[PDB]
Amino acid sequence: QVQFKLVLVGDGGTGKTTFVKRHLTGEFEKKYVATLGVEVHPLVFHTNRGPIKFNVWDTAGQEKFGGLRDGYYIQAQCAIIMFDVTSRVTYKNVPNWHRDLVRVCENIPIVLCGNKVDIKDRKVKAKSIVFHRKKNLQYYDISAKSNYNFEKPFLWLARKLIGDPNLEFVAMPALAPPEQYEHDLEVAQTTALPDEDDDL
Amino acid sequence: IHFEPVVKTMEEDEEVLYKVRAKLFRFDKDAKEWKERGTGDCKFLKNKKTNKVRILMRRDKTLKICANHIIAPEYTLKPNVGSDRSWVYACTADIAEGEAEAFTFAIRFGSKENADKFKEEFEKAQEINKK
Amino acid sequence: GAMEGILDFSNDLDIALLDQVVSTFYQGSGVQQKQAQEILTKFQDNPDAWQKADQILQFSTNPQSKFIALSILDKLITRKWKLLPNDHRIGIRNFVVGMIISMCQDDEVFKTQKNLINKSDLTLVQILKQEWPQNWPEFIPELIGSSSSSVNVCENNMIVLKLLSEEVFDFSAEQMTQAKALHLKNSMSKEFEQIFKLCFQVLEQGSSSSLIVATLESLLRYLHWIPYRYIYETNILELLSTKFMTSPDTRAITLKCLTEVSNLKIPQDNDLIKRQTVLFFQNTLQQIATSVMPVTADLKATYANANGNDQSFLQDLAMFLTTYLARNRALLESDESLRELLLNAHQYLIQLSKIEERELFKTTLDYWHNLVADLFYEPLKKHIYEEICSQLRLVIIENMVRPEEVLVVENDEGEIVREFVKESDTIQLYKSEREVLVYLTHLNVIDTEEIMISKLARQIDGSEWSWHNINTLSWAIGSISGTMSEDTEKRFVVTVIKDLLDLCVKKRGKDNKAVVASDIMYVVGQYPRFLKAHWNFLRTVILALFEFMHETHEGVQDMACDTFIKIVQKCKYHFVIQQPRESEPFIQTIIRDIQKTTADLQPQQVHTFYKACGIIISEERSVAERNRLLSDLMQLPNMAWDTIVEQSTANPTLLLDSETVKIIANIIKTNVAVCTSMGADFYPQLGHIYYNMLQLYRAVSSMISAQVAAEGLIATKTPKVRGLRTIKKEILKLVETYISKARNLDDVVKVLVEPLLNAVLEDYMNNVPDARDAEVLNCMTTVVEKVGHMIPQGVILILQSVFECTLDMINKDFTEYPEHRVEFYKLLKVINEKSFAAFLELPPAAFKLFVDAICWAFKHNNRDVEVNGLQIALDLVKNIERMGNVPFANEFHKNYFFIFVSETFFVLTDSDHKSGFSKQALLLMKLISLVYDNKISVPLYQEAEVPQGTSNQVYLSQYLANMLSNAFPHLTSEQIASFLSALTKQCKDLVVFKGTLRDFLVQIKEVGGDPTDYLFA
Ligand SMILES: *[C@H](CC(=O)O)C[C@@H](O)/C=C/C(C)=C\[C@H](C)C/C(C)=C/C=C/[C@@H](O)[C@H]1C[C@@H](O)[C@H](C)[C@H](/C=C/C)O1
Ligand SMILES: Nc1nc2c(ncn2[C@@H]2O[C@H](COP(=O)(O)OP(=O)(O)NP(=O)(O)O)[C@@H](O)[C@H]2O)c(=O)[nH]1
Ligand SMILES: [Cl-]
Ligand SMILES: [Cl-]
Ligand SMILES: [Cl-]
Ligand SMILES: [Mg+2]
Repeated sequence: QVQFKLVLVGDGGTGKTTFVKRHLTGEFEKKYVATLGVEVHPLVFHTNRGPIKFNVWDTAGQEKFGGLRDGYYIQAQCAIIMFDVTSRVTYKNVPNWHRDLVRVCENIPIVLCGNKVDIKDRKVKAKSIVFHRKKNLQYYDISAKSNYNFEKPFLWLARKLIGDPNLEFVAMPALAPPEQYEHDLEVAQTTALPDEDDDL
Repeated sequence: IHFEPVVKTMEEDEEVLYKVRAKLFRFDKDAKEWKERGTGDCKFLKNKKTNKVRILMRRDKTLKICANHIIAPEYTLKPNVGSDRSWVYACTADIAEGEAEAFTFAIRFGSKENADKFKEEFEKAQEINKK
Repeated sequence: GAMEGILDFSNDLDIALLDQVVSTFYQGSGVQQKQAQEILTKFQDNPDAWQKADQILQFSTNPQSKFIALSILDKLITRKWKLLPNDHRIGIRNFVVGMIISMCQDDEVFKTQKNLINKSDLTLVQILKQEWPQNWPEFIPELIGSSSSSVNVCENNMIVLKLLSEEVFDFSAEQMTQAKALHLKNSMSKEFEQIFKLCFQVLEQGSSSSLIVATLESLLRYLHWIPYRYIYETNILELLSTKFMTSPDTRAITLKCLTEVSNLKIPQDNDLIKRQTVLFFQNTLQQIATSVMPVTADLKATYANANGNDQSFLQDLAMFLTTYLARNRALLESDESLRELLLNAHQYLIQLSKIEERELFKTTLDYWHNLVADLFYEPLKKHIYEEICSQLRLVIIENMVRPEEVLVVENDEGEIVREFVKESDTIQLYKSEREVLVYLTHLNVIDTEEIMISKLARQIDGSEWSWHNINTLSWAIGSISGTMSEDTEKRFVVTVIKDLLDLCVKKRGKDNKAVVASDIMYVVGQYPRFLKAHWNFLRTVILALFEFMHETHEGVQDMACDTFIKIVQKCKYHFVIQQPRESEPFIQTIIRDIQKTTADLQPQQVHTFYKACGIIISEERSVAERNRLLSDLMQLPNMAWDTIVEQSTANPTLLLDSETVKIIANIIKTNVAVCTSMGADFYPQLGHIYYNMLQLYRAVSSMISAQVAAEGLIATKTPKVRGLRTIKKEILKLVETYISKARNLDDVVKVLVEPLLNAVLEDYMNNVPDARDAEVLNCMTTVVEKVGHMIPQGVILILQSVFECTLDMINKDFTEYPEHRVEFYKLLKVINEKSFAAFLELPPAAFKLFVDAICWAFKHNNRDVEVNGLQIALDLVKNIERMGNVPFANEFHKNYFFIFVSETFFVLTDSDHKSGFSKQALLLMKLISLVYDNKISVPLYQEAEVPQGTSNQVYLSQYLANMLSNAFPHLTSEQIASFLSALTKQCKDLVVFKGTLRDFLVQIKEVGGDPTDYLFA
């Protein structure tokens, strides 16, 4: 199996864990439960060059929960640095995360991501985001909530790591599927679905 | 004078009976809450060799399968208390993640019309699967 | 488990077990990896764990173990270093220095353990920050000497020096006190001459790529601060721009150095320094042309191939070329012999600008904007770049990103669909492209027209036809509106529209029609000047838009509505007057056919249409005529309204059914839409529905309550109750919308307000939390904002009804009821601003809750809440101060001064409220300045708690010293006393005051901070 270590860093509350969970299970987690040290999750994508597996090291952004800190970056093959476009302090700290990261990982592909662009009152203006240029980082506006550009960081990293600019995500093949409960369904019926005012 | 010139989704054997954009949820029993499983095109696929009709749903952009199961004759589309544009129903064998697993699904649509049209088709597919 | 053994410090450390745990974490998976991670974190966080570091370093066979060992020391060094006895400091220094030496001597390790050596070097740098130069004056000379004796060591010395420069000049601002930063910068400055001498020697000696690359990496850092003379008075520019450009290993880093050189502070009057600035550019451009690629090379293709490091190189080339030319291109503009170079540099940029890579394009586009803006004003310059600009016009036109207005897109099936969402991230790009293109058009309007008209010709005949090609072109044509003369525009727009109309006849099928429709709509909406001048054309466009309101293609339909309102916002005058040879103003014709015109639209599109009509109607300034048009416009909703206000007045239950509730909601939404555009002019329509509307608010409210009582809280999730709440929300929005724009405040107060308060307040107060609409709070904020000064008793009533019950909803945690939370503090803010008396009327108990509520806002991370919390606190203090020496102001300070001071300190120093720093500091400065200026008339202390006559100043300092002493027991009394002295003396200078706070925030993170740092100035 072709698998790569991806470390994910950024200030507390920027949306790192929520972004990964979205990719893992499809869900949107509304609550903020701070990561303690690191959470490691395998994440596979199917591509026209076969399956690529990212071993995602989702690290803690809060200083008091930082754990091993840069110790997590050892042997990382790629990275995502996350900030929150509604919080300027989180962009201010991007150079600090980048610094600690490239001191351990000297030559790896890194994507800078500005999360939470779904929120109306955006604070870190598009025009302001230039840190990536001199450091050769790919940049994307993303939202884990609306799924805006959510796949782009992994598509870019996979292109860089497999060394094929024409790599695309492709539809995984669909195996033919096979052929008390009443209590369980009634609780499901009577629990309201979230976000009933969304388009879908 | 001849000049020599320069030198699987697993759905090819299936008819698309119905397609609609949907958001799919699964019920976490432990925590009593619905969690999203995917947004994309929910398709009704009739196999040309068995005449069996399944739901196949794939997430936008990643194309990962979030639903894959036979539209069993026994299933029953039920309303959710919060919505006039969704159905909830229990599925005992979905293979999206891998191994056969039981879920309580909820599926929501752009409009009530789309929900109603879905149920009409769901029940049609059920009659096909009966034959 | 077996792995937990390392956590038992009562026994000797099993290094083998440590290595097992570490490799289980780094190389394992699942539960074993998760367990190991916690073990290691606990091990690392153990405050005696550092005593194991030497043991781990000596005896461990695992690089990651030694890495973690160094992290433990790092944490000790940066936080508790001065707590250690002096021999432990010497000891730790010695085995760090010894380990580095040792790992450099052994070639095998130096090659294969780069992570560990770099980590060891950073750790050394941490020791330097504490110890150097004061207790280590010979570090640099001994570093320099040691370099000569070994190529591995010399190379690693460069890494250490790079890191030191970084820590001292690039990352010190947040991490050190002002005084310590100055000390270390001065210390590096004084010994730099020798550092450079070694650096230059190594670069000149030119042996070993990896040593050279490391040396250049250190240079990149030095260039952030070193004096220009080190760059301009040595041979170093020649070496960078020739020698080091030729080898690919050193090319990356040299280009980045040369980019930094292009930013050095440099005299503007020295002819020779200018020649040197010209020569290094000339050299660099020559090496690129001969060793890398010629100016004709297809950089788009190269970048897309992504071989080796080509993308990063092209990125760095763009950065170098744009940085240098932005600063220096004037140096090349007047000398005939420098012209080829100027233009070659720009031709490389033209080629770079063709690369398909959004972020790179933005970097280049930033440069073009800088160029063309300069060519727009600077005399005699534009001719120089005429050929460059002509190529730029083509690049920009061919790469126009979709404007926000264009609502159709292509899907994966090759079908033109309505978009799923807004392309939020290409909005800024479009603006930037437009700006440059507008400039280029002004620079040569003939060239631009010719390029566009002929490109358009090649769409018609089919030679270059495609969706991509007609879109980018059409977007570009729309984007240059305003650049041409009215007469040229006339002919231009005519030609373009003729061609696009021809294109519509030719290309059939729903996909082609959607594409061409979208493009014509974008163009016509972009040229209102033309529309104003050509009524028959305008009319025909509007009728054509109305036809699209019946299209089954939903994207086209929605754009028709947006284009309609976009046109109307600019051309409304021509709809309101009777045009020559027309029997009536076109607004009359629109209103009449409104049922037919809007019959296939979704409701929100119907509301937009109505909103547009409101814009037109407000052009009529004769009040009689305006009100008649308003009445005519609202005929359908008023008739639907009238029949419901009878039916539901007969059967209060008939609101049970979805269909009626939807109808009602859409009626009020239509009113909101029209009120939004008509503002103050909407009043008579508000008057037609107002009392029945407020009665409806009451009826719907009863239904919501009835349902919650009968079904439970879950009822609020149901479509039925959500539909009823939508009605209440829209009613509140309409009243908010009107009052916010109202010009007759007397009618608002005498007619609108008393019935509004009656209808909404008690209903909010007496519903359960889950049934309360945060929109009530929002409506009330606008009421207080606009007429609060006129309704003092009404403000009191608002507070009584919402204050305590909302506070109790939001004061259990930071997350529940987010909208109420936000609207609540907005309402308190405006009440504190406009009707402060309302707070004076609160009983002491409720006033205490108010203070509690403000401080609670301080502690939010949510910026909406946090910021208002700080503002309220500041406004409150100002309100009290304004009262002067009266008993309420006196009791206020006695009761709450120190609560505000301590609460403000808490959020300043807890490290979880960093976004609020500026306003926190301002608040603290105000509070301290109150005492420093004797603006508090009574003693702040209890009688006999301190000697009688003791000034408040003396007591404040005593209170604060005690507070900090207990809150931060690791600080010395001298640190606290010095901090307070500075802070209190600096309470008239926000900039200096903030500096002193920031210095404090650095010192609380470590032990043994120097108290003299607070004398920095
Ligand atoms: C498809 C057309 C088809 O052939 O089916 C596109 C059509 O559905 C959309 C048309 C739109 C959105 C706007 C048009 C520009 C409206 C029209 C047709 C205006 C026509 C105006 C003519 O009077 C026009 C013809 C030209 O000679 C120029 C533009 C003159 C203008 C003189 C000032 O008048
Ligand atoms: N509106 C919006 N909220 C988001 C988005 N992504 C995450 N959030 C929210 O932000 C909060 C924090 O998310 P989380 O993933 O825990 O952030 P984190 O960077 O992992 N925090 P830590 O570094 O402490 O582990 C959650 O309430 C989550 O729902 C987004 O795209 N939009
Ligand atoms: Cl290591
Ligand atoms: Cl006008
Ligand atoms: Cl002391
Ligand atoms: Mg997290």
